Amino acid sequence: AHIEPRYRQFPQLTRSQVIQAEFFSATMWFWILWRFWHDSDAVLGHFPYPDPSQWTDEELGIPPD
Amino acid sequence: RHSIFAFTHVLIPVWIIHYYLKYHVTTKPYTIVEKKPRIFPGDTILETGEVIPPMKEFPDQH
Amino acid sequence: DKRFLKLLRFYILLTGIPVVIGITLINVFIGEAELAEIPEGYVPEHWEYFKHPISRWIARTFF
Amino acid sequence: DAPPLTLEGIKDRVLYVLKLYDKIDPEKLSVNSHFMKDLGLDSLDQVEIIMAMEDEFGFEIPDIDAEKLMCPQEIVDYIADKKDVYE
Amino acid sequence: MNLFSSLTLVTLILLTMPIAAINFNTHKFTNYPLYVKTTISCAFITSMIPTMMFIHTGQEMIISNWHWLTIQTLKLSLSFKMDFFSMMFVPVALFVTWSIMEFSMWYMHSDPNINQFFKYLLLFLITMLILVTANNLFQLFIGWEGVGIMSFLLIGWWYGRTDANTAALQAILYNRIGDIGFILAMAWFLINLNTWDLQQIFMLNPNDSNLPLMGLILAATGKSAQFGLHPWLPSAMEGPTPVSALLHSSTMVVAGIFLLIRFYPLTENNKFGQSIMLCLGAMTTLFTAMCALTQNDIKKIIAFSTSSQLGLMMVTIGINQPHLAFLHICTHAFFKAMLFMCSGSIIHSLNDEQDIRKMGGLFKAMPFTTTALIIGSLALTGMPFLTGFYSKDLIIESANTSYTNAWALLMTLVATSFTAIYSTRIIFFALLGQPRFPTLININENNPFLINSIKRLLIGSLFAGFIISNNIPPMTIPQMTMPHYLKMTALTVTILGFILALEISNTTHYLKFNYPSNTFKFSNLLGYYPTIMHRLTPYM
Amino acid sequence: AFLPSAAYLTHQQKVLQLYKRALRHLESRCVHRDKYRYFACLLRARFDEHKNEKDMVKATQLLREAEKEFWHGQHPQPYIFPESPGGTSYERYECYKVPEWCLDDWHPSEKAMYPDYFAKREQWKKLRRESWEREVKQLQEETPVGGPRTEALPPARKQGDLPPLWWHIVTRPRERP
Amino acid sequence: SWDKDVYPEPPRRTPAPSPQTSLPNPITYLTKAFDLLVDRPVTLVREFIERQHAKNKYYYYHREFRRVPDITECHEKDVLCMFEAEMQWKRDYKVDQEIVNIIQERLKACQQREGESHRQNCAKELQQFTQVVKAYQDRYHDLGAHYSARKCLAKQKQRMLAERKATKEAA
Amino acid sequence: SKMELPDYKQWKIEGTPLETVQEKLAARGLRDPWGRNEAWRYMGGFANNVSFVGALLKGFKWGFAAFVVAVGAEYYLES
Amino acid sequence: TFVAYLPDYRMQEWARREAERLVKYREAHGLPLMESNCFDPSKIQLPED
Amino acid sequence: ITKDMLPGPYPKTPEERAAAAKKYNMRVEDYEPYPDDGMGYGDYPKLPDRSQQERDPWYDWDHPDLRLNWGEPMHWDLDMYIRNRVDTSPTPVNWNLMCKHLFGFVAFMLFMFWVGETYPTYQPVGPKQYPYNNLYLERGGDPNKEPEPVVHYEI
Amino acid sequence: GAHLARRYLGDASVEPEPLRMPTFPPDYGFPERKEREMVATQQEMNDAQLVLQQRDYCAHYLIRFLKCKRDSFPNFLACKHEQHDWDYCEHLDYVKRMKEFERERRLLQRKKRREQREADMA
Amino acid sequence: SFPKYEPSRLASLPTTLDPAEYDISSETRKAQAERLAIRSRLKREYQLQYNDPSRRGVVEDPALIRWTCARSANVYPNFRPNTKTSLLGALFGIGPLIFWYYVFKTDRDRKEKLIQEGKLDRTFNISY
Ligand SMILES: CCCCCCCCCCCCCCCCCC(=O)OC[C@H](COP(=O)([O-])OCC(O)COP(=O)([O-])OC[C@@H](COC(=O)CCCCCCCCCCCCCCCCC)OC(=O)CCCCCCCCCCCCCCCCC)OC(=O)CCCCCCCCCCCCCCCCC
Ligand SMILES: CCCCCCCCCCCCCCCCCC(=O)OC[C@H](COP(=O)([O-])OCC[N+](C)(C)C)OC(=O)CCCCCCCCCCCCCCCCC
Ligand SMILES: CCCCCCCCCCCCCCCCCC(=O)OC[C@H](COP(=O)([O-])OCC[N+](C)(C)C)OC(=O)CCCCCCCCCCCCCCCCC
Ligand SMILES: CCCCCCCCCCCCCCCCCC(=O)OC[C@H](COP(=O)(O)OCCN)OC(=O)CCCCCCCCCCCCCCCCC
Ligand SMILES: *C(=O)CCCCCCCCCCCCC
Repeated sequence: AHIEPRYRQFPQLTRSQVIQAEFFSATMWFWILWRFWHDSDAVLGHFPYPDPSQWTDEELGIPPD
Repeated sequence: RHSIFAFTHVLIPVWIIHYYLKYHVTTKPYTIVEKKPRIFPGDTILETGEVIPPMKEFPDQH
Repeated sequence: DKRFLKLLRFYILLTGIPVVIGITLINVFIGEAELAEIPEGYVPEHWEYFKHPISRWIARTFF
Repeated sequence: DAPPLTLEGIKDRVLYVLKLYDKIDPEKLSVNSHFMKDLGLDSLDQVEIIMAMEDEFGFEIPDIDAEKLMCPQEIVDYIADKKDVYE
Repeated sequence: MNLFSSLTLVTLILLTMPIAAINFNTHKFTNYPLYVKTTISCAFITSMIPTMMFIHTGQEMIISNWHWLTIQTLKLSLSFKMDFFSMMFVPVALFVTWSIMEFSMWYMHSDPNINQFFKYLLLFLITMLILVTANNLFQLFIGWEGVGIMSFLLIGWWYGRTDANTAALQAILYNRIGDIGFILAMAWFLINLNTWDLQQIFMLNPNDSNLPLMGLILAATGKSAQFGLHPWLPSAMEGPTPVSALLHSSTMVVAGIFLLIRFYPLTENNKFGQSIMLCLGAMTTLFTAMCALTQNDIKKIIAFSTSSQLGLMMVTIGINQPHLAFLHICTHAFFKAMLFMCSGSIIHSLNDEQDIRKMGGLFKAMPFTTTALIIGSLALTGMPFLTGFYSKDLIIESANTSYTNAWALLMTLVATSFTAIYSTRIIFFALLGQPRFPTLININENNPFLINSIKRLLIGSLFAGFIISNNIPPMTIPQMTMPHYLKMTALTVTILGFILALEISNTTHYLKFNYPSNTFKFSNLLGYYPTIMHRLTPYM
Repeated sequence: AFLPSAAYLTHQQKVLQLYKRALRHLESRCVHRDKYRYFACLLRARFDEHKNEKDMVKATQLLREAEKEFWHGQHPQPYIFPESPGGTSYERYECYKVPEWCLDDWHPSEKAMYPDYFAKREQWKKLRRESWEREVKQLQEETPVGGPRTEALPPARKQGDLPPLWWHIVTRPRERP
Repeated sequence: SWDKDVYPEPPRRTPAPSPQTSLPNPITYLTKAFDLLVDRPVTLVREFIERQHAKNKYYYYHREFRRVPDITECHEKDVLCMFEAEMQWKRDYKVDQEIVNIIQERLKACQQREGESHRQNCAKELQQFTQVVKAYQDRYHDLGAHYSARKCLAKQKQRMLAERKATKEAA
Repeated sequence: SKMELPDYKQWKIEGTPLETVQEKLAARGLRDPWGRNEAWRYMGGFANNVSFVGALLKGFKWGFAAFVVAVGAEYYLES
Repeated sequence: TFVAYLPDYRMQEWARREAERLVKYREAHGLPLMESNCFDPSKIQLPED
Repeated sequence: ITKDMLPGPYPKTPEERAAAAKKYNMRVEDYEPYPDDGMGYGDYPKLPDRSQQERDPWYDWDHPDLRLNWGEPMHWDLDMYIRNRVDTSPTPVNWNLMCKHLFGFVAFMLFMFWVGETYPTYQPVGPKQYPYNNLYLERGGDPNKEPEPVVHYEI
Repeated sequence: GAHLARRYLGDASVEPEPLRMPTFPPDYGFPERKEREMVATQQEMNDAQLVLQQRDYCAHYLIRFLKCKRDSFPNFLACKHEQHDWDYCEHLDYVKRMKEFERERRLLQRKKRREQREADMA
Repeated sequence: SFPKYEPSRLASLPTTLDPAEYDISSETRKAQAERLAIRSRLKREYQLQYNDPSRRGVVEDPALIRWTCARSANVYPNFRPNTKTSLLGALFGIGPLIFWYYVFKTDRDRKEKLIQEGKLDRTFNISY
């Protein structure tokens, strides 16, 4: 049976549309947290950015005068 | 006669278009020109059999 | 409008389908020619310089 | 989509809205309860009733027809005139 | 070679076959939309084999099959280019088109001109695949004017309406003003490089290409609705919702961007053209994403959304990162077609309601549409590890960590904030809160056409960004070293957009009425540009 | 100003049209329905403060500055109902509103596809072509000199007359053809 | 078949298939399916057509224009000789147009065939293209829509007077 | 064809923000005439709707549950 | 059908096939593919100066 | 149809003006023509130059898309003031002030892009160093000649 | 991003301008500094058809990653080791460029101290 | 107090702000009733031809026919040379001709001076 038109009230819900919406919402959060567990680096950062002030004058070749 | 859609829309057009491309297009120069396949060190050529020598051993960073 | 379109398809296909079938049979059974070098002494006809048979017939009959 | 309307449905929905109005009682209200002579209403109340009809059935009644619907049955007849019910 | 070129041409000839089917009809059809939909399904399934054998071998070719015309030095052949751009965009566009037409079998069921509608929409698909496979500028002009004229015929679909006809004439006006620059580009290439073929243009490698690149920027300004030539994309929503959904989200409006992406070996040797593209893209993505925030018609908002994303594409071409821009095309297609299909299901279930101020209560009432609309809005914002992440986050990271205009980069980030603002504006005023629609509820979404058509783009908007960004071979060096405040620039600006727009949403429930300032009056009248230039310039 | 039957708007009609436009632009500004309802009763008190104004100079002046209050306090994009002028569906289906006279030019084989419809239609055409001269002689005896004043058409009076000029008012195409 | 000496194509070198992963690719199964379902019946039909060709074999010829005297040895305002000179010049102009088109086909095919290393590995095709465009610009450019052997001769003579003046002023 | 209406008496505004509006109109001496015409939007199934931070987290529960089960299966799978 | 099978309309197919013959001839013989002079400079007299 | 319902030359006497206002089917006091300057209007009335979009849409018009009647003296630019064309409808913000807002915003943004190009931003790194004389043969250098040694060392 | 405020609000002479740098000689301050080594042969990366922006000093990791992705199809998640090797070596090249910029900056600090000593001594 | 709306030509004045709408004087009543009279006469005379079944054709509009005759036929007898017509015909008849003439003449003289000095890049221009 199709959705009966209703008046000033909440419409009829099929079981299938609600379980599909919940399944794809849970699949979205499964994918987000799944890649967040496997990658964890495309968001936060990959490689440690060095501090240019903490480099010594020996490795940068700065003879003192 | 259940899936004659594919038979009359792919399998007969694949026949016509492959007959066209095989005996009138490739028979003419530079109609189908192909980017040559990407060659890596250590590969084996199917045409000659000349094996490309590999890379130098790496100054290992890790 | 449907009568015009039905008659349009009919009076085009009425000689379209026999000409398409005739061209197909020429291409299968008579067929495209092959380029040969001109023999010594042999002066060809003007219609013999063309590759397709229908082009040869047009050059031989009318042109 | 777009469910077909009847005169009975338009009548019942207009009277259902007019029974949800606080300056109209739901027991004196009939199909010809004239809004000025009977129900003790302002013309401002008439304008609010026609605007509730527009918010109800989802189409704008123009002012030259809004200012003249003086009973619920004229409203039923005008929505039947502009929606072509009982085709 | 034998299989690749075969299936390449079979997809195009297969798509041309239902045009012959509708032109050679006598009867009334046994669901000719099912015929066109099944044609597009099998064309997608056919075209995925050249995609797979390009991912494996890296195989590309040119099909210059049919000699057409030879003007003394210019052998114009029917020349197809099966490169990375064609190999990635043809199955994406076929998939999005297949979703839109299974949407249209439901949404346009009340139409007795359904066969004419599907005929026009398949003609648009054919002209777009002429556009994206063109190896010379004459065939690309064919596909370009084809998408322009089918834009005319589908904007002016309900043709008795004056607004549709006006929007269609407006759309043709802006597209032909872009065509001025496109013809300027073709004229420069014929007079200076003696070719329309792309191969000889890339081989000769011109240096003083300021004039043809200004022509191509004018062409992309006409086609991709950049600033100056934008207002046809707001007006273009007066066509059907599947017309806007297919064309003016994912398929038509990317063609100027796709034109500039096609000529990246010309943009990579000109700092002037890239500065113009960066300035124009940042100007567009500020202006359109600002004008998106203060609209109430949902199709106006999603049109300004896709124009802001096209301005972002123009930015990330102007920073000389073209393959990320093409990834942003192939990313933006899925979720923006899905957001138009969700907005159109809200339109249909509420009996032609396109306004957000008469929505609400559709979280529970339309659960699958609300779910997919939140997913599309999060993919639009740049949620981590959706499809929008793998393009837009890398676009922000490569725009920060490169030689860039500073003010253009700041405008790109302000646009990144405004995206989250209108995304949660759509989510709030459309799905959340309480209902504001009239009292006769005809909320229904139980058709397998609608459910499957949103479902396939939903699988796409989840997985396809990951799948594409790990199946394509790399083309530049990705910048993957940057500090914590600069790697996390995009997500910080996105979350600030979320929180500030939530505070704007909480200010909608307070019982105080404030008089509107000039900011809202400026942005709500679209930045006054359809007000001045449409009343003054036709008068002149 | 410009109306078919009346030649003007009265002061009371201007006040009602201003009240209606003020509530609609308020509902535009005040999106949520409880907030609209609160400011709606506030605006109702604002209009009913001066309900009993017998000075027509004072009433028209309050109307004038109320118009100026509306003109400063309006929204640029009100909510337009879609089938209303300015909407997203106004005059959309005029591409399907084919008039009735095009049925007269059909081929008789596809009139023979609906036999009962055209047999039923010819008696409508018969009733129109007999009622036409009766309603012309109804109009020419009731209309005063120098042309009619209003555009209000008269009704039918006899038991056998149909109202004058009734064809394109009844035989108009539907809103969903 | 065309001549590879006028349309140069290098020896192709394809890599040998190296399946490292345990999953099979779809491309070998689809290549077997193509090579059985499509490549063989089309070849059968083509062999039938080829047999019907070979049952009646006949030939066409490339037309050979023997060289008539050109415009430099034709009298002024003598149409019977400069007619043949003009027809000779127009055939040579049309053939030179197609020569420039052949070198453009070489250039575009080289650019596609080399791919990303096109700027390094097509210097000879680009060099031949620049030379043939230089010769065609020196030979036929700017003659106008009423081009003839007289216009071409006058352009050549003005070019030779410029060359002679530039050489003589360098001594 | 005959559509059955709901009751006009069951839609009462008490407990809804229309009643809060009635209180804030009685605070300065007014009265609301159109409350029960709007009170269905705040009752029935449409009442107690979610906010934005939960409408994001739709599917977070079973998504995180199946995530935990899949992490456990892949960590017991490598051993 | 008639326009489709014109017998080499304005000899363009002949011209391409002749261009193939000429480039095949003068790629083997070490000749340039096209002279910059349409006619032999030995058979052109310049105006003296 | 005949001559006296087709427009003629310029009316100069008041009775010719009265006959012309009877011709265009409007009041004589409403009748105002274009001035006799030779630009080619004749006795055609100078209508108040309003767009057709301004009119009452809800009226039972004769011409529904044009918002126009039978016998009503049409505007000279009636084709120009169709609803598919130029509109004269009132806007909230004034025309002068909208032009000032749009031009000020355009000039402001273009000035800021110009200054940002004048003061470009970058990242604190060196140049991207390439081997083989900064890729000499790959960028199109000739093999017979030989470039300068572009050599980069270890840091 | 503080260096933009050091070059635009402070001075420009002690900040090395990116468009023409290094301006100091590379042997100035480095006794016996060795050259950079290219692992991938020019003929190899010509056969590999790498992009001209991709043909830097560490093209060999990218050649191995592309060979992996060709050889692991249809698995597109079997080449993270090669991708991480290539991205870490690009990280090292980016750090070397940072060290070149910081070398130029500290040598401009050295020249600033030199000229201040000359202005304060003679 | 409030921003007074400034009317423009391309954005006119509203009725509800125009001061002539609140005129209740008797001559305004007479004008509105006479305009009602002529409008009702035209409406009635139109719908007497619009609803007649014996008519099968075009209800001719002498307003529309009069307009199309004014746009095309009545131009020439009322065209008189004065200051305004002669000056606007001089500026808008041959003015942009002179502008584009000196633009294209200057551009072609510059390009010709470049070409016969051999300064212009014309390396692959062979299609003209
Ligand atoms: C069917 C009826 C349809 C309707 C008919 C009526 C049509 C309307 C009226 C028309 C009236 C005439 C008008 C004038 C035109 C005259 C014809 C003409 O000029 O032809 C020119 C031209 C030259 O023909 P030709 O000079 O005679 O022959 C060339 C050689 O000299 C000689 O070449 P050849 O000798 O080698 O060729 C011989 C050929 C005969 O020649 C012909 O057929 C040509 C004559 C027909 C031409 C028809 C043209 C009309 C338009 C057709 C297209 C539209 C149709 C409607 C729409 C359909 C849906 C799209 O033989 C065959 O066809 C046999 C092979 C069959 C292949 C298929 C099956 C193979 C496998 C079988 C397996 C099963 C058995 C296994 C076991 C076997 C055991 C033994 O012919 C064509 O162009 C033919 C059309 C097809 C071309 C290729 C199509 C695909 C191209 C794809 C890429 C390009 C498009 C990209 C689009 C992108 C998106 C937009
Ligand atoms: C689907 C049913 C079809 C009909 C059924 C029966 C026939 C089926 C076909 C079976 C195979 C037959 C043999 C193969 C076909 C013929 C082979 C052959 O040599 O053909 C000769 C040639 C091949 O090219 P060619 O190079 O030999 O000839 C060019 C012509 N000259 C040299 C004179 C200049 O023609 C064709 O094959 C025509 C194919 C046309 C395909 C594209 C159509 C485009 C339509 C739009 C036109 C405008 C384009 C604008 C853009 C241009 C580019 C910028
Ligand atoms: C002629 C000058 C005066 C002008 C006025 C003329 C009026 C009188 C009319 C007289 C008759 C007509 C004369 C002109 C005829 C020209 C046609 C002709 O002969 O063509 C030859 C061309 C010849 O092609 P060709 O130039 O490659 O030549 C091949 C050479 N032969 C045949 C010798 C090998 O015919 C064709 O191309 C026909 C091929 C089959 C049809 C095309 C296949 C695709 C069809 C369209 C599919 C859909 C495409 C996408 C569109 C989708 C929807 C938008
Ligand atoms: C990289 C470079 C980038 C540069 C960017 C900046 C430069 C370009 C600037 C924009 C130029 C075009 C815009 C001006 C014209 C806009 C016309 C238009 O859209 O008109 C719309 C109007 C009605 O539409 P509208 O009112 O919006 O609808 C809502 C409901 N009324 O419709 C109408 O009124 C109908 C009008 C029909 C007749 C129009 C006649 C005028 C034609 C003018 C041509 C101008 C040619 C300019 C050539 C420039 C060459 C360099
Ligand atoms: C200094 O920070 C150098 C980086 C480039 C110039 C400043 C860029 C500022 C925008 C990026 C971060 C935005 C964070 C909200």
